[PDB]
Amino acid sequence: MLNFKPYRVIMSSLTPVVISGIAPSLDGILYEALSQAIPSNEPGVVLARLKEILLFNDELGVFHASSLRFGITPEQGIGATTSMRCDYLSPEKLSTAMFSPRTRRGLFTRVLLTGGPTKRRMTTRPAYSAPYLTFDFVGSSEAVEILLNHAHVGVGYDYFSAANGEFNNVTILPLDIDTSISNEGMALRPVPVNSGLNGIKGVSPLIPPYFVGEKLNIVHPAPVRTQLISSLLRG
Amino acid sequence: MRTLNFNGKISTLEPLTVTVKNAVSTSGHRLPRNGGFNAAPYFPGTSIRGTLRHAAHKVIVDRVGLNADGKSPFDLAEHFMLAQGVDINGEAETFAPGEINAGAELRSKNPLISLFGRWGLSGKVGIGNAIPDGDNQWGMFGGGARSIMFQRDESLMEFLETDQVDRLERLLEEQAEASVDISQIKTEQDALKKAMKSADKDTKAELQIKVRELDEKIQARKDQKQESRESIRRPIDPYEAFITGAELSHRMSIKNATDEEAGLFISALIRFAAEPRFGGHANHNCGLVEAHWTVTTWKPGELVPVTLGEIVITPNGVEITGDELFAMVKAFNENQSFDFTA
Amino acid sequence: MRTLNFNGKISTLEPLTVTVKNAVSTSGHRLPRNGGFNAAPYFPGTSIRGTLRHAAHKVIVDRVGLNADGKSPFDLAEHFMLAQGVDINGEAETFAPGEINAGAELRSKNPLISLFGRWGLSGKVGIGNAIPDGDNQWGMFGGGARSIMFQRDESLMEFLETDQVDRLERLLEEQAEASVDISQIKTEQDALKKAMKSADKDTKAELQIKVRELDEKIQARKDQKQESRESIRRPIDPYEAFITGAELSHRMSIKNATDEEAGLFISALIRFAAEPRFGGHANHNCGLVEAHWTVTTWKPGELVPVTLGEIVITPNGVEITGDELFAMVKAFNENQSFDFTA
Amino acid sequence: GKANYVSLEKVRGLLLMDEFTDLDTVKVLEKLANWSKPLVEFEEEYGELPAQITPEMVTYSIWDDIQDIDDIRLNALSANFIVTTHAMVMVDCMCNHRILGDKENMYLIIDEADIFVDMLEVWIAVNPFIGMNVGRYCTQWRSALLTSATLSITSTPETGMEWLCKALGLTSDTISIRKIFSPDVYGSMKLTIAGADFPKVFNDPKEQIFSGQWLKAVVEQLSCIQGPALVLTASHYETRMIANQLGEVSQPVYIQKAGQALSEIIKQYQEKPGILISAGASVGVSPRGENGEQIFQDLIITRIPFLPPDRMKAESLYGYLKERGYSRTFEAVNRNIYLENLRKVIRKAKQSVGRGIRSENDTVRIIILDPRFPEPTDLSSKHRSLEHIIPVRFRREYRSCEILSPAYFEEDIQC
DNA sequence: GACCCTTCGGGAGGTGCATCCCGGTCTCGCTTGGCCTCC
DNA sequence: GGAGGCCAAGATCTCAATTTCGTACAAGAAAT
Repeated sequence: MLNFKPYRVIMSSLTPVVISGIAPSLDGILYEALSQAIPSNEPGVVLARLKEILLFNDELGVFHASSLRFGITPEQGIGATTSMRCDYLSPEKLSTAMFSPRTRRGLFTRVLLTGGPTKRRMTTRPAYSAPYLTFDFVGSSEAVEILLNHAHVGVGYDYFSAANGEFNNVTILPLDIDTSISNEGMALRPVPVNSGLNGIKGVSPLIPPYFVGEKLNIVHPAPVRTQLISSLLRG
Repeated sequence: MRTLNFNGKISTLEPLTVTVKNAVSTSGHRLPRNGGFNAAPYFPGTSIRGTLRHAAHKVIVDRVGLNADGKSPFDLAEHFMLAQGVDINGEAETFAPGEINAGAELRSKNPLISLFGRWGLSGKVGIGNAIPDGDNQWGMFGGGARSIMFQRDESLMEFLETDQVDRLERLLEEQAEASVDISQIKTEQDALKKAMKSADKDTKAELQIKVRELDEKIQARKDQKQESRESIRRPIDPYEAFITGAELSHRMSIKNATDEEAGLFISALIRFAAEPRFGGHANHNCGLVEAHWTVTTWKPGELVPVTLGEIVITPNGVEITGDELFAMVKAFNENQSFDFTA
Repeated sequence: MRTLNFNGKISTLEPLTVTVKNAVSTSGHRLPRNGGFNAAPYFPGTSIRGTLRHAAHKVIVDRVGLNADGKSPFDLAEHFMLAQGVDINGEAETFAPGEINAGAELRSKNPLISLFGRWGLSGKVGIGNAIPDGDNQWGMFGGGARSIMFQRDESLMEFLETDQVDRLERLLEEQAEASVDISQIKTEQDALKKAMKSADKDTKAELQIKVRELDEKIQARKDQKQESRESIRRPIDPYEAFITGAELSHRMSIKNATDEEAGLFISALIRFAAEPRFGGHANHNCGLVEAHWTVTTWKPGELVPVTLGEIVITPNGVEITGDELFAMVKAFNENQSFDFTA
Repeated sequence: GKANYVSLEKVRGLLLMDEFTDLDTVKVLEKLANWSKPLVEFEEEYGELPAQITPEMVTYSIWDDIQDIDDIRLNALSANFIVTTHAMVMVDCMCNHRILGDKENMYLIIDEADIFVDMLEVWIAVNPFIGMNVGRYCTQWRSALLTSATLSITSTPETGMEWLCKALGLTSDTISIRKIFSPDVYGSMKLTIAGADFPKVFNDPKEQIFSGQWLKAVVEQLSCIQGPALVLTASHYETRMIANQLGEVSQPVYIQKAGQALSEIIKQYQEKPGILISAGASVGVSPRGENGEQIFQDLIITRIPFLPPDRMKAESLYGYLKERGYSRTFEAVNRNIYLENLRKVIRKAKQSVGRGIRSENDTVRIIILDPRFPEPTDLSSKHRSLEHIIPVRFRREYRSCEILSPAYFEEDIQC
């Protein structure tokens, strides 16, 4: 319960952003941030508190929080990087000080790092490295600024583990028109199909967290969307 | 159950470098950039997270100690569960995927797994990238060359018999021959790179396959060398590292943390300060850091940070500040309920 | 096993200089820079680490014993593996990844390889870069100019026969004519290199060719100089060095150092103190340093490290103060179970 | 001070006698002998100011002290609302144990505390962290209130006031509050900033040479102004070069000579508003008219007043951190001092912008001719903090601004 | 026992010569059976 | 004598290429 204004938030991208198929929505970032602020893994309370700082579309069931849109400058644009998690089996990790390996003839059975359940996992994931990430939302600017600046939330995938999509210099600027759900009929967020907004068909829950609950048919924008930083700051 | 946000600065005592497959190309070793070569590099949060997970694993093993037999109680399966987080024996609590809050029993019984998750169980410790604050805080360090020891100092030739001064003469003649051959082979290779630039497409694929034949010829010339296999007078490629005394901003956070899990994290930080090394090139002492972390938490029921204390890691010592941090550390130390096992 | 951090200062007795292929360019000799052209130069940890590794190799050669007439009982492969970590034979036991206690037997039998590492074996010793203390403290030393000995003082010309005098005449006339021709060619070359700044990529190819051909013209013009290939009288480009008395903060670490390995390291510092030379330009006595290190060990899990002692290397001697440093040195000197052979 | 920084034993010098035939307001001569009271009311009585300037009354007790000066201190102390200078509050705590005794009768209110800190590091220096001292002083009183119009680097309290949290040594636990109060509707403001393309201010900064192209651009934009304006240059040297390059085509150009007094040019400017090029100056002043009105619709900040690099401070702080034992490189200390100087730059430019608006009806056109001021579109510019000079309530006008020499003003097809 | 009265102008370079060259690594992110020991 | 435990082969290939932060002013003292 609070007055809500249409704001656009633009953050300087520090890390490549792993997009999990559907573009990361600002409501999901805010739901992680409120899941931390009030420690809660229960979705209901975090959703309730998110409604206090973000506008929620009852007729659509979605938050007024547009999906990620990369802000590309004339110097740096959207780039194709690989977020690469590699297991590092250090000589200290492969030592008897930490564990008792199976022994034969006093020789310690070496770990098969090439293949098998004890291999060196080399997980490469497409990531997009653009200078800025911008979201549009209708909500309380102070609360969202506090969350985005002093909470451990990133954009994309596995920021809580891979620190992908770390951002800083969060700037919130007021908008004149609500471009959080819709823009000239083009969906700017995961919306239900019945909304009549045209986009890319997919299967996902509408409200965060986007990995729980029944995954229904939705229309979501292009996972990678780019705009000039000048056009984003035009407002 | 408080979300401890640690925000703070890592000052680089000795250059901070990391090798990443995408960042490193044939052009040379570069830090991850999140853009082009002009962008500001970042030390990945993955390397710091792995270092702190290894430190936490060392803390856990020391707290558990060894058996009466002098062997660690952890087997390969438990060791990989605590270090890498992946189940090797196929024996793990496969919680329902729709239950965000699952594993409370395992989270309580294993605080290491709680902080740093396993597969199928989300972790509670989120480590961030060490973001530099400046504009010119990185550079080409290391490199140099592997000078031949006997062409630099002649005192070292009074300790070799003639049968080895002739093996030295033979290895240097082999090195010079091989370097000349490899030089001309690389010259032909680059001319082929030029013909790929042309890409007239008549026989481009064959030009690529003959380039591959040429690399094989490089490996053949470099197997003909029967005294040495690699040229010892090697110019070492520099690696990109953050400059000495680089202020990198770091955000870490334990979400919904028990006093025991937070205490385990602080003990991992305390043990990590024994060898505060991030990243590689430890031969050049790279990775030595001193870092101060302001431990804040969220006020119950509001969006306000309250500062609980500071964790100042320095070569002079670890300065844990704040009574609640000490309470967390003592709570983790004193709890005789952890069973770091199946 | 203890983790020893030698934190200390390298004071400069004579300028400390090093030519790293990365740092230097056609603009002149520059010290390796701390990440940027307008940055404080640092003395690379690579040069210090190589000097200390060669000092430790000489320590080992002395400790085993110079038999025969001074020939050491080690082959060339062993000397290379001990001093540069390169195995020319390829018989070095490559530790396949996943090998538990990788090289623990080799580490126990070869303390030197354990300290300074090898390929596939992590070096316990990490020798950090020497960062200067305070602005300036670097300068363009060396320099000067070659002058013809016989044009400086005429007395030496009484030691030259007539034919040698006419030889000097021809040599100087040749030097003058070659200088004028080469200088005109170089004026064309630098005008061309000024045309680089108008950097149209399509032209750059034609300019690199049209400048490397003019440099081959320079080489051919020099090659027809019958008397002297190179001009004898020529200004020496100065080299960048840390000034005399410069204070360079140095950090060295030995991870999990046994008393034997740490004793080997302290003996390497002792023998290095005999010739405390770092870098090059040793013709101008560059590199002579006096360095003092405070050895601090850090038991993991302890909030503070304890000070084992202080190593002072000075022209008047080596002052190793501390019960634990002497213990390490005696233990290394008294352990007869080191195998440095293949 | 001491009355109007004067004495009482030797007032007889400026009594009636032939030495000076001031005459005019003869009464003052006989009343001032027993005018214990301070400087200000001297003006309220009369504007004449005879016997030439008498700034400190033809010298008085610069450090020689006066007799029965205590009575003025008592008149301050028993008086409820003590008004002093920052000078008295620091001499009290550095010079001698305590100049002015206090125990639950006194309450520091350090207004414009930003410059109370920025000058603190000049007294001797903050090389030994002298700041710590004054921090205990604020604690030692019942409560110290540090306020300023520029007591922030960012619009966020806890991120921007951390230079106060880090210089005086006062920390969140002992900090009563950390807040920024900005009005929303206070005045109006059109922003015009020089872009990246704009000619570089310094052809070579070290030896302080100003590039001629930038001079030509600055004079061009100055002459294009159609009304009275206030040009806040950074150095009196910049004041002199800009005055030299100007052809006085505009209404009278008033120049602040190196080491002059601003208020004389202020009252030179009230009689005939025009173009006033006054470097330094400011310190919380405004060329307001007589009844009070914005008499300069334009305010030209030629360059952000970037503080010179101070090797003395770098080497001193490195010395103190090397004797204290902190293992930080000299380059790290250079970066820290550079960041601190950048913060003081932002504060100074916030004062400069504050010189434009002083009333709710003021409408100021701020002209930034510096090519290093961050463009709205260039969010990755090095000096990204420097838009915090603009108040939050005009940040829309920062985002909707006129750029004189913008860059990359084309349309990129990879949108 | 009180001041005097503070000088000009010269004239400010010329050359020479700006090196040679090394020598640029291994890897590895998977599974399977064959062979070899061996509980 | 069936369980580990180490070691060699499986045919193919994608692609990308760099040149230097910030340059001052005040006002105001019961002093170190």
